[PDB]
This record gives sequence, C-alpha cells and structure tokens, in this order.
Amino acid sequence: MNIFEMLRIDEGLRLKIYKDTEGYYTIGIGHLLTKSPSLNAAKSELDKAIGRNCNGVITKDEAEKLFNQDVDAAVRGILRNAKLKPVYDSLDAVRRCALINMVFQMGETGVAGFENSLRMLQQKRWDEAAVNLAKSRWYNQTPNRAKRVITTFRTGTWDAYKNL
Repeated sequence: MNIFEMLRIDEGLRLKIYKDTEGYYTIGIGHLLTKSPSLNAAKSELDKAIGRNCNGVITKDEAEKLFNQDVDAAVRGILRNAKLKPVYDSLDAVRRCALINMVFQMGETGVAGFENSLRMLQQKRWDEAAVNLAKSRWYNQTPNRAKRVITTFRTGTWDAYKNL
C-alpha cells in the first residue's frame, strides 16, 4: 500500500463537480475547487485548473494529474513547514503516510493546529497521541476516515486499510 492508494480509498474518485463532506465544490480525488457557494465560481476554477473548458466534467487522466499535483504539494508543504517537518522527519514510513493524509484533507495550517498530538507523535507515544487526535472536530465530522488515520499512527501498519 502507498500514499496514493491510501488517499484514493479515503477520498474516492468522481469525474463530475461534487460537494464534499463540508459542502464544498470538489472534483476528482478530493481536489477542492472553491469554498464559494457558486457552482459557477467552481466551474471557473475547474477550467483554470485543467486548462480547458470542462463544463464541470474531467477525464480519469485529468483527475490523476490533479491528484499527483496535490500529493506533491502536500509533501513539499510539510517539508517547508517549521512545525510539521520535525515531526515528519521523526516518523517511520507508514506513519509519514498518515501525516500526509491529514495534510491533504485539512491543509498545513489545520494540522499544525494539532500541537499536542504532534508533540506526542514526535515522542513516539502512540496510544496517547491516538486518544488526543480523537478529540477534534475532524474526528467528530469524519469518524471512519479519522479512525483509519488514527489506527495508522497508532500501529504503524496498514491494517486499517487492508480491509478496504
């Protein structure tokens, strides 16, 4: 299993503009288009992102291209972030995937907001950190996905996804 397959499981793939769990306009593999209520603002952003007149729809190829860009940007973001980089560097390969997953869903800023949990991960206090991560809006809003990520940090294996 790898970051791409993990994220493809968590986000799904949709080839027509859709609304995410928060109600925002998204397309592909969790690619947020805009937080704006306008489907028109969304269709404009989409065309700008793809470089063609899409009319709210894209091909598999376009979805994957967007996905490659987003995972890349998430990774580069972590490495440039002063709060995030040290944590990332301290982790093993599977757990690194869990942090990337959080960053892709919630942005750098958002994850950087989990101060206490980050400190516990850096310390390698797995169980403690899993309990702390669960005390967030994130966990209450998307509990099954949060649980999968949480189990990933807790165990350092892909068991939560080997099911799926």
